[PDB]
Amino acid sequence: MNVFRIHGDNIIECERVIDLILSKINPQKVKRGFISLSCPFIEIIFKEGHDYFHWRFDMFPGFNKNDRWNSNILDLLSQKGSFLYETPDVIITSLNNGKEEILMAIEFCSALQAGNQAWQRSGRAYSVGRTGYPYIYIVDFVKYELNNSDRSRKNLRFPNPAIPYSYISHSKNTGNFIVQAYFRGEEYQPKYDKKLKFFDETIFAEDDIADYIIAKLQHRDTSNIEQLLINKNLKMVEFLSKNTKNDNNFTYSEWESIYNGTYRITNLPSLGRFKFRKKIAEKSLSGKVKEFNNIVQRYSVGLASSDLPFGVIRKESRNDFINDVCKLYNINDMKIIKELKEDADLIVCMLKGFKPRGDDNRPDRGALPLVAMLAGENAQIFTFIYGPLIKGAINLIDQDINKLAKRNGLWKSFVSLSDFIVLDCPIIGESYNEFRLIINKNNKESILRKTSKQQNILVDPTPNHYQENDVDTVIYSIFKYIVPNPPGGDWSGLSIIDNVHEFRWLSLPRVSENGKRPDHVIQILDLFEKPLLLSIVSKEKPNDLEPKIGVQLIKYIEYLFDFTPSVQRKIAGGNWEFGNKSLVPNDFILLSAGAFIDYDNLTENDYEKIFEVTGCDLLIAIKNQNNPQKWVIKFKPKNTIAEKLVNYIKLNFKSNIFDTGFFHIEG
DNA sequence: CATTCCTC
DNA sequence: GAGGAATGCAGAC
DNA sequence: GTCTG
Ligand SMILES: [Cl-]
Ligand SMILES: [Mg+2]
Repeated sequence: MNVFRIHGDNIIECERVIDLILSKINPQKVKRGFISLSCPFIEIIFKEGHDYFHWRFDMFPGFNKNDRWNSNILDLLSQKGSFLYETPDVIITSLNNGKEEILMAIEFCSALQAGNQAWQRSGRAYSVGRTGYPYIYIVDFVKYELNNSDRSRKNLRFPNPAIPYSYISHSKNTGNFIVQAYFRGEEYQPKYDKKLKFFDETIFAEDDIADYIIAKLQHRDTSNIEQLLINKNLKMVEFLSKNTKNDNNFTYSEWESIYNGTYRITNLPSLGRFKFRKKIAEKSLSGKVKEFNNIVQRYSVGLASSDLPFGVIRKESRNDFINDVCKLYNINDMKIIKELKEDADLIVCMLKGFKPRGDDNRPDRGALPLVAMLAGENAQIFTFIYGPLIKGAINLIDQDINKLAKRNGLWKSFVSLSDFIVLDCPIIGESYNEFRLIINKNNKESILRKTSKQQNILVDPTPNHYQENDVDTVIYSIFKYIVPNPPGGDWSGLSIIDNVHEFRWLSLPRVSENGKRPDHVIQILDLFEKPLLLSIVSKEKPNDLEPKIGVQLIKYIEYLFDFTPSVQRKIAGGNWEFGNKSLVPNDFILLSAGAFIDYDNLTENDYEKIFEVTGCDLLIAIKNQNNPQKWVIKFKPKNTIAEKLVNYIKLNFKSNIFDTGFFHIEG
């Protein structure tokens, strides 16, 4: 038998990996249960003809920020060079010789993001990619952005072709497998959207990703599977680049010449046919920012796009660019100028970095990683920042820049990848800008060698304490596996099924005017004459359940019922189509539930007060028993309908697959 | 995490 | 319009 | 009251 561990941000993320495996693997024997109170498992026996295999997947929901688990699995990434504070959605490990070894990192993205949102999470791919551990970025193509007021669809937005290409270039540079894989989203409707007329459906990688995962679990040669996935990532670059105006963006022939190794991104013969022209909003301008931008536009050549936040100053024009920068900011020191004038191409990245109050820009954290993925981390990068800094930030820059990098993820990104950091920033509470020219070359070189303490890691299945993650794991296990077809809902979408169709609402907002998005929505069809939709919220303590949370969960489902579902499909047939017919709330029984951990500190009066405060129809008080390890579940119904649900759960707390022996239902 | 704002 | 620039809320601490 | 999703 081989044992694997799925370390995820939550049980849903862990189960997504199992669903990928199970989509290709048709197992002969499947057994579910818990190895510990926090760790569910799935044990499978499957065969490849005559060859039988026995695997067990132990799931570890919720990553550390020794915070939750006794040791952090993410430490194995920082030991191999992942110096950014980047957490993927899932880490699959193999248990061998009493320790864990990372097989791959997986990140799930609900939509093909566009603009600076496309590279917002590029730090994850850059940092995990330079470790040698594969990084698989799985994105749904496509999901429409909605106007949350009326759920009407906004026009499709696509990332710059350089974003999907950065994964391929990072793969080439690092010798590691870093790829962007596209899964067919329910809203992929090419018959109705003209933007998708030239999309090649061979780019979809559902079968290929499952084949790759299974081959890695089997310790098989993945070279051929990797090449198929890389080719699909390259076809996305072709789809995107052939849909953009060639005048100020790279053509597919240019990307292809870089891909096949004919030229590097900085020695392209056609480099310069468009310049690097950074767009700065008027409201953002201060100090000598506008004149610096003019100096850049005087010597720059465009890198992939004329308006991306970065470009190249070729070594042939570097001396004149440096001379102009020194004349603008009154840099006279001969030692400083000598460092700036090194004979090599210079990549100039210009970022505001900070919002009006001095708070860091989330998308900017992936800007330098994107540059490093495209042109190599060893390339000389000149980072120019012009946004407002709080007095504490400028003080740390002049005292110990690494101390600032340690507290803030954006500063971490800047200090780790810039050879020169130039600030021309307003300081909050001060009348004028502060200028800094930081020769960060030695520091960057040291950071690119920094690795955390080498140590074998075996995450103990029992955490420091049980909290929201554990409540969520228990709620998901009971309602999704123990209690007996419908998908239900979560933060990614709500599905409602009948005898012919499945209706699905995508792009769920966190809140509506009167509602709050439930953690889980459970559909029960064989209890009442109408289907039941049970909306659940999970918290660590009963007092964490906010006032009227139960009423807000129902009002959220009522909000979705006010609109035609995003998509629908015939369960018997297939293929997702756009929503045609509206659903009616009277066709369903809606109930709300609040789940939490309670160690018998709640009296009859306390339960009565929780019901009065939250308005929940059902309260699920969960408590762990240590010897023997068991989850004691106490279901407290508020009314007669919820009591019928409690009886249904108690009667159906039986399973041929799930080991119900780990639970004790008091009532 | 995501939506609106602003420049070419 | 295209699409990068520029925002802020929220939850957890 | 800060950091990050
Ligand atoms: Cl194409
Ligand atoms: Mg992720």
